[PDB]
Amino acid sequence: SLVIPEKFQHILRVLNTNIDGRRKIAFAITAIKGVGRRYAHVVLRKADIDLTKRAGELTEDEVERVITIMQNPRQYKIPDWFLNRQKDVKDGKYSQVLANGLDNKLREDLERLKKIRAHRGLRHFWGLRVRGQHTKTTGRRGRT
Amino acid sequence: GVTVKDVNQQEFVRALAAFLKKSGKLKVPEWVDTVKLAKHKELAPYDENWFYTRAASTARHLYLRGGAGVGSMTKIYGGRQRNGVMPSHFSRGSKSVARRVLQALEGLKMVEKDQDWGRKLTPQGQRDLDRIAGQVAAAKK
Amino acid sequence: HRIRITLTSRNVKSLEKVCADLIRGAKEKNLKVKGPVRMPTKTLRITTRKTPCGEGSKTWDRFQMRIHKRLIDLHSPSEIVKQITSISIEPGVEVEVTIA
Amino acid sequence: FRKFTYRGVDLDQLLDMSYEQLMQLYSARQRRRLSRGLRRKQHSLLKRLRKAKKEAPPMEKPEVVKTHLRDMIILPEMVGSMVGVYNGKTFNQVEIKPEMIGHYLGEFSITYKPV
Amino acid sequence: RDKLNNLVLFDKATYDKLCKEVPNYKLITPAVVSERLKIRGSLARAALQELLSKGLIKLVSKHRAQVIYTRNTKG
Amino acid sequence: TPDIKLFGKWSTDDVQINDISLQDYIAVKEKYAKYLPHSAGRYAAKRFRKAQCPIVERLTNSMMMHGRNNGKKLMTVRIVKHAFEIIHLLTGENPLQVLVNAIINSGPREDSTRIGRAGTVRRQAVDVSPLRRVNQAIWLLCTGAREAAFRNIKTIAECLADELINAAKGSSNSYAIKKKDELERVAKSNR
Amino acid sequence: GHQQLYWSHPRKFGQGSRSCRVCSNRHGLIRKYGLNMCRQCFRQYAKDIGFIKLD
RNA sequence: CUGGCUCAGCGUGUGCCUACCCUACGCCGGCAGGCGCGGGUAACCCGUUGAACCCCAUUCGUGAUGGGGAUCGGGGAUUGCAAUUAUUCCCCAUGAACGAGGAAUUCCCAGUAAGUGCGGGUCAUAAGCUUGCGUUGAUUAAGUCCCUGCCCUUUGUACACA
Repeated sequence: SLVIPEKFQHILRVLNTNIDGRRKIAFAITAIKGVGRRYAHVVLRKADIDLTKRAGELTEDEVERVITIMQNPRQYKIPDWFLNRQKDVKDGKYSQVLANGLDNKLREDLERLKKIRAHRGLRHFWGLRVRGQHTKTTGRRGRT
Repeated sequence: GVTVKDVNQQEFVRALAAFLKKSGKLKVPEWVDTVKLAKHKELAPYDENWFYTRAASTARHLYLRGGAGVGSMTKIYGGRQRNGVMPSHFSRGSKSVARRVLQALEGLKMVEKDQDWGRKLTPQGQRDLDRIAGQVAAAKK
Repeated sequence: HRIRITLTSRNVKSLEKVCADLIRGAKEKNLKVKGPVRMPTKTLRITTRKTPCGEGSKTWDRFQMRIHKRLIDLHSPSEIVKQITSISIEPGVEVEVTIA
Repeated sequence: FRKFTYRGVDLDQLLDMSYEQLMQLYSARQRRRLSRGLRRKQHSLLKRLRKAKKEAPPMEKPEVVKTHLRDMIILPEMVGSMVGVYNGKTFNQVEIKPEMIGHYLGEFSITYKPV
Repeated sequence: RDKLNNLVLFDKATYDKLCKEVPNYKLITPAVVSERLKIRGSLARAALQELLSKGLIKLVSKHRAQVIYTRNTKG
Repeated sequence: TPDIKLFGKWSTDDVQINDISLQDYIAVKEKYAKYLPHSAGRYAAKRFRKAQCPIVERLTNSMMMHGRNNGKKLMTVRIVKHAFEIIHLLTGENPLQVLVNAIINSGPREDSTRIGRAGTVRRQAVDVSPLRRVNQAIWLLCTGAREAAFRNIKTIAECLADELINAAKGSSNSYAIKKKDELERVAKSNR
Repeated sequence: GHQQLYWSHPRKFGQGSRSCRVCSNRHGLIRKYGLNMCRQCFRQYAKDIGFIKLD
């Protein structure tokens, strides 16, 4: 039971993510940009997985079923409030975004505010703090 | 014989939460496997059957100090909201969790919507509380 | 018959003068009297800066105002102790009488 | 390059609108903003803005409407228009493309300078 | 500089080292065994609970911070 | 027990301080032998009242430092209890005698200080009093446990148990004995 | 309209709503126990109000 | 980190003009709130102020890591006439320098330092501030003029706006 079983996966590759097999599953699947601690814990509670295992002890069938629940939010009764992307201003679909998708969403969004030339975009472009934060004595490491 | 106050309360609540789970018919809500217990807490409870523990916790809290409504349950189930970079502050519990636990114990013959507000512990409740107290003390014997 | 007189004052020994006066009154007029119940004192506390301007060393005043309260209960009709309560009114002490 | 869409609803659908649906469509700050009541007290100003907009000429780029107001949420009924937003100093002559919906009219100005 | 690459799960020869070396240690704690065998404290504790339950190590007194064991008495 | 008072589970009787200099300023036997370190206080009021405070209570008091561990005498006493279990197991004989011996062997007896002819200055070596021997011995073994435990799996109760076993034997391994011999070196360097 | 413009900006709160009951300026007021006094006017008049320095 | 267990003291509370109070209890909601009917101008009601630290047990295992929470996207609530230059609050997301800090330098000796939370002021919205209150509770010292200041006595002076 406690011995490293046959075919224990030291390295996993899923959604272009390096998940280490030695990590505990709830903090293992948390590695990718879009999946945090809370979203990792709710979806591993959804998939009928014992969260007491390491991320290498599971089987590829248990990997795909936790990957499907991940990309299928409302399809397994995860409510509107939990999602990291709710009512997109182009799509209008309430569903979570993951690594490369969210990189596209954020980049398009701040470049959209830049191109409509709303101040948020103008503060983004001129390279200052966006949320009315005092810059008279803060933000010097990033700006020499 | 012995009563509820004559045994270690650390073993009592686990015994009573198990006792309620041996019944296993506690009108448990839908969103149990997605919810965070307070907006001062960060993660969902480590354990999966946190509802039966809290039901038994509320139950013995009404036993010891009765006439307690949902607002005193949010007070008693409070902790630090460590505000990140700003200093920590006392914060309350989730009103929904406390209310639904009492409504579960109301539907079951243990508590009663009490005059002067809040919930009492009814004679069947007190009986089941006092008998398991004897079972836990006789077990620790 | 349960008349209640609440004596309230900023001065203690002026309050105790009026309090010790009304008990002497109730006893010499042959009346059942609950002795003066010393309710807790309230400390009206205001702490100011001392300077009108800004550029003095940081010093604070600490103004206090203590307010004291006794209440004496009586089992008697209204008009007897009305004649007593009308006697010995000081400038300092403040009296409020309720009937039931 | 493809004709854009608002939340998940075509601009023609948003332009054929009764207020309490668009109240539901856009974000919560704009929801309470318009749920807060009528516009014949302080926003007699914004019914002047409405009157100024719906008094447009024949098919040309309509006359710039100057405003001493910044806090205006751009609904679909005032889009494709020209406006002078008062910055204290400058009346910012800005044009309203239909990506201004649920944004403040006053969020289209800069006062200062970088070094 | 240095990095401490402890195991997450048991090797067959490390399990041999545990079950044979640990019942002669006069002080057995999750800290001591993790240092000597190179294992994570979670597995180190899990093995100590497995070994006590199977009936080899002698527990002294545990705590939420510190769980202390020792060797079984021979004579 | 109107007989004799164990320290949780440790025997106070037949524990002798062999050194005569740290006999007067070490309070463990017969009268100062109590169940707990955690008592009221009222040693800090006067000068030499510190001397009579149970040496195990002195160890507890000194063990907690660096802000985060301030006014946590309940956490500190539970670490000392757990360490006392571990020094009993690792060694075999009485944990009180382990602590006493470690404190006697960790105490310096000559150390340097800047002296008069105040015209300029001079670094001359002087003797430390039996109370200062206790004070520096307990401080140096407490910072020995702290500095050893900081970022290493070896838990603090086990770290103290190492430092106490080492110093009690007169190791040269213990942080307390290294620092002592460093002070007595600098004393020899300027005497 | 002058009765539309003149004193038209609403003041039901802020330090614009309240003034020192003596000197009528809006900086460093005492509102405890319905004083409504600037700290300088209060600290001047304190011992007629019945406040003492004891502590 | 998640559970469970168990202990306070100071206060303030419906406004003069003043609009604006503290809130139990119950149903809806994940949360912020929302909708109901009450108490209190007060040792009367919030309230026995079920506070934090701490204490008992799980998870983690020396990894910039379940340490850190800056910066950032989106959505959700509340106050106000109005929050764009994000007021405040909530949720998912994002996971930065930081491995205990050079020259130098501040405060302090007993319920004191420090940790830890709680009220008052500001206040429509409202604490990283200040001003008070408990809670847990030490190391070192009973000395000196070495450094820094200040005050004396003797002394010299052609200075007295010194």
